[PDB]
Amino acid sequence: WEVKEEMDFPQLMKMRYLEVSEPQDIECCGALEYYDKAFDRITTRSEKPLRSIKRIFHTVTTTDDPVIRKLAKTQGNVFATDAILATLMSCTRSVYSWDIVVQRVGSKLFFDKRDNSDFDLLTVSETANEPPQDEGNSFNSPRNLAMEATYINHNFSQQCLRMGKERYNFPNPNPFVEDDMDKNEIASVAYRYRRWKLGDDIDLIVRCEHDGVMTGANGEVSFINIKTLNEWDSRHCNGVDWRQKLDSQRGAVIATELKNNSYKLARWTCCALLAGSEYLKLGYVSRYHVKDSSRHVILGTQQFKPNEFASQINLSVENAWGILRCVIDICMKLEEGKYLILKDPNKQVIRVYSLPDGTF
Amino acid sequence: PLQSVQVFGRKKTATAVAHCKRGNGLIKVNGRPLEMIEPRTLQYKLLEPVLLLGKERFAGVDIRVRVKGGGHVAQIYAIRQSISKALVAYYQKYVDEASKKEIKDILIQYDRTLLVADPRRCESKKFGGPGARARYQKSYR
Amino acid sequence: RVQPIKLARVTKVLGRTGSQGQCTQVRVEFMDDTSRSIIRNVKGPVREGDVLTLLESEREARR
Amino acid sequence: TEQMTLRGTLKGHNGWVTQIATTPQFPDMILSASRDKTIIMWKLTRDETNYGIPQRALRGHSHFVSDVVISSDGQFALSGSWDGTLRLWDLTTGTTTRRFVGHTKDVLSVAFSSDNRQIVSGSRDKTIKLWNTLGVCKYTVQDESHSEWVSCVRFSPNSSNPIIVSCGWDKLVKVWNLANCKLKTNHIGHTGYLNTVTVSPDGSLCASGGKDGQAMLWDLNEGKHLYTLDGGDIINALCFSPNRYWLCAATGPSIKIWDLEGKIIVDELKQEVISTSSKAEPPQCTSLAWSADGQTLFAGYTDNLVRVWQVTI
Amino acid sequence: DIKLFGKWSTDDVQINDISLQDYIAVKEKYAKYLPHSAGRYAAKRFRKAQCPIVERLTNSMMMHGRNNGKKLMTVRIVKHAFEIIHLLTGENPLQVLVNAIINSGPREDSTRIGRRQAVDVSPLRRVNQAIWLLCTGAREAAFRNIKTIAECLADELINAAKGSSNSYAIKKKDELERVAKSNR
Amino acid sequence: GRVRTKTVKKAARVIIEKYYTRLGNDFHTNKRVCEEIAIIPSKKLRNKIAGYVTHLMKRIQRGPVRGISIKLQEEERE
RNA sequence: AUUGACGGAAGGGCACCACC
Ligand SMILES: [Mg+2]
Ligand SMILES: [Mg+2]
Ligand SMILES: [Mg+2]
Repeated sequence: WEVKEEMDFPQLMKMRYLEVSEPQDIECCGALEYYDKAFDRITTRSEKPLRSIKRIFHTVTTTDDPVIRKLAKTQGNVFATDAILATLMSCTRSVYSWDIVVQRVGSKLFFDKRDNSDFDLLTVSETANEPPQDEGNSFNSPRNLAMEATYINHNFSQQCLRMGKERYNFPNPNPFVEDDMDKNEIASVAYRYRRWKLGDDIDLIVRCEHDGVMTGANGEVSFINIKTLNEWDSRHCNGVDWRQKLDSQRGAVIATELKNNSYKLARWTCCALLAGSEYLKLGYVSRYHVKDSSRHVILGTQQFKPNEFASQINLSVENAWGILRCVIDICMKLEEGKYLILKDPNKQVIRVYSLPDGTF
Repeated sequence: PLQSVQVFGRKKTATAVAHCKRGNGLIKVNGRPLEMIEPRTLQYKLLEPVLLLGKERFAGVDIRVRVKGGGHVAQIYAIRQSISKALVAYYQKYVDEASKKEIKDILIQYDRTLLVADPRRCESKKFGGPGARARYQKSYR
Repeated sequence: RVQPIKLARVTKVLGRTGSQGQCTQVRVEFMDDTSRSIIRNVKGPVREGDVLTLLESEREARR
Repeated sequence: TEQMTLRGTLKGHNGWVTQIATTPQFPDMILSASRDKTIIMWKLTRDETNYGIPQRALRGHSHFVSDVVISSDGQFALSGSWDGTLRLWDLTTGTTTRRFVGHTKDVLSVAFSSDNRQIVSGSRDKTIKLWNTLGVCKYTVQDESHSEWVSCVRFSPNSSNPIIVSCGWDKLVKVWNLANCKLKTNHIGHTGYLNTVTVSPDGSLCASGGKDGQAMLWDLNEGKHLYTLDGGDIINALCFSPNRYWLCAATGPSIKIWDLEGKIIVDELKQEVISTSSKAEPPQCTSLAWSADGQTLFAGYTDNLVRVWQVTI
Repeated sequence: DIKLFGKWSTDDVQINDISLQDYIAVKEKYAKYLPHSAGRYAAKRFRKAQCPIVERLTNSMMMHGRNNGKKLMTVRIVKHAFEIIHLLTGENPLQVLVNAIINSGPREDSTRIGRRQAVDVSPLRRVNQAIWLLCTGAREAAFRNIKTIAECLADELINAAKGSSNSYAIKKKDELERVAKSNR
Repeated sequence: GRVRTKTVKKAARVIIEKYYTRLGNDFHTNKRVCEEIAIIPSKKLRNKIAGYVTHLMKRIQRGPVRGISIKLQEEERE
């Protein structure tokens, strides 16, 4: 194992390259499904429980994914699937470590998923004042709270929209993304291929996410994303009650979640922005009562524009794209050997490691 | 054939009594249509029950309101409240209670005053000033 | 010429102050530095959870 | 193996559930009387989303409804209230037919005869008065009546010695002979006020309970006292079971089911743990009702709910 | 789909300032057909933050004592000002109103302790101050002049929402922050 | 103000000491008992006395309150 | 030495006939 590139969050704070044209499209694929306004309008004092739905996992690297593999080698040299540039676009916000694999084989610069002491699962309360103890195998332990959080954004995603109704079919099918056998539990989740200019052959073939579509008040296609939070043990991290405040002081709840979860919200915001979706839907999920997991209730959903909300997470897309360009610059000197980008967990500085003999 | 309810609605001194019977989607206040009541600035206040509940919920009834007392704005708030309460009471008494619950939740969620009366009334003037709380100007020197 | 503005969430309201009782004292937590809970004086009605725009940070209150 | 389970709740009330009633004619409809001054006639749509749905409300009285009972044919209900009146509802229309207006003070309980020819009530003015299905107060007992309130008055569905069993807040169970409306047997056992009295379906036994937390079984043929069982808290309601030889009771927040052959508690139905902070008492079960098949137990409660306990095998 | 005055949508507004998110009530539950309701918002504290922002703008226009109680007039001048805004700019008037509130609110004041030490400003109080400044700017621009109150209100909060210094509210906000910075 | 005066508190205390066996933690049954056993000249005073009686019976369960002497002392065998 | 009143004394509380 070799050490190649190391940079702190301070350098990323002052890195910028505002060269992002209006994005084009390459191909859009994946059947969509409508939503229910009654499930949206569920509010505090009018509860509704959270059941379990079956999520067909569709996380795959670009190379193995057949739709990308029949388009990556044809044109373009810089490639990055969805929710993967957020790692490089949330460096100054993150405090933990993530792992990703950028392979500079020839002129190709395609990102891929890799695991080295960290996973892709949701991270909760990572950068908060007075962080949670996370000791042993407690209810608030990191892997188990993360597993609970991933449970929620897998189930409620498939519990807010009218899944049982006839799914609208886009013209192109999603090849090999849960298409080998029609399990009939294939969700509304569609994927777009879009290309935009950022620099030296950085026409980025990029996958997108659409967690559903919502019919307009006048009636037309309007894509949406469905992602949700989770409440637990309000005394910790200087929390606030959602069952008493969501109806009339929801702004404070958003404020304290932004204060508590910053890396996570930026991670979501990146995805919701690059997908070009119309509405971002944030569901509010809380435990039945304190100190009791495996039971949750959906306390409401809020609609905000993915761009306006990007302005309200004090995130600049300019410096984000610039730190992306600068990490590609730091990954331009490297060679055919791939690079596992493992940051330093205890002291947050970005790092990467060239893989010996193609280490995976 | 006796399917009819008379329900009222009050805003300050105004009192509108809506009579709701079986029929074919007609709403008339003091013999005039609902879109011809005089303060046409506040027309959407009168149209708010029909615009929240739709037309099919009203397309099986005949509503006829008779309003008396109060001023113009108080009269149309009474009309609003009486139409909503009349439809809710007709639904409760004559079709089912689930439907009553659904429409009462829609109306109450939008605005409580469509089914609960505003209990405010004018206060009594006192002998120190021009009104209830105000007092005449006091002079020194 | 001066440092940029900051945002701060009110954590708890300590009680009012000022000669006529106009201002109220709160302790705010910054939304970026995630530390340094400082006491600030705020004019107008404030309750817990409110977000404040600090035109000038790093200045502590009367207390 | 014959314990019960919680099969679902019946939301839709805005007060305590003071009484629940069923009928053998319509196994898909129960009546629940409450403190939101309305009675609800339910429709049992036994599905996943909701066990029951409020079909039709009855909104006569001006105070809490304190009892309710369905006739034999399952067409006319009879309710008593704290405003001092009785109402004989017609279920199909949902409106009342007769309004009994004799009682001065709050009417704690109402009962029907087996053949629904004459009705009886009991109230806080320490009188037990009979009526008929037309609306006139026939005979109001006053001699050797209860010295305090009357809280539960019931008939006895049995041909031989048609009697009226009653109990009140003077810690006495009185057995009235209906043919002459005269007192026949006076039971003196209880040491606290009596909230309920019940008669066995087979017309041999009677039960009584209240503040003292104990339930006493009295023979109705010879006025003896068989034995006495002990519940944890205040017995708010008792209810025998038609099919099985069981006596159920609502002791505080739990429901105890005493067998009547081995005299052991077969089950103690407890609600689930909510409000985990130990700062408030749980809601207390207030009423009990058995379906005619005897496979379902409806339990009124204090959090405006009606829970449905289903027996298993 | 509740549209203000029947024609202005309300789900595509954007409160770009996190501090004022829960005081400028314009969407999802606060949508209404009219800026008129029997309020009861001055009953308890903070309850007037649950009032639609157009009804607050309407309420704060019944001023100077010859226009007290005349709410139907202020409702129609708000309606006409919104139509003028949609003609001039080319965007939803509710968005322009919300941006005028955000830009026109002072965020650092100076209170009298004595000399006037600087103080921070509550979000509800800066919403109050923004509304009052826009209303009085419109009011004093339409007084003794051939322009009408609808055009003056429109041009006032258009110049506010764009941020220029030709509005009155931006001048007052700048003056308040200027004193509260020179007198920390 | 919601601060009960001496008449309400003293009446409530005597009602409890003499009729503890007939009061639960239920405001309405307490109200009916206090209107049977006392001669209260109004309906607001009846309601205030029954409310304080309910609030005190919700304290009798959690230990002997200073001021009330009842038969509950006997069952404290310890 | 005590009770009242007063102090261009020293601490607390209250009031849109006081202020903010
Ligand atoms: Mg006047
Ligand atoms: Mg003019
Ligand atoms: Mg003043």
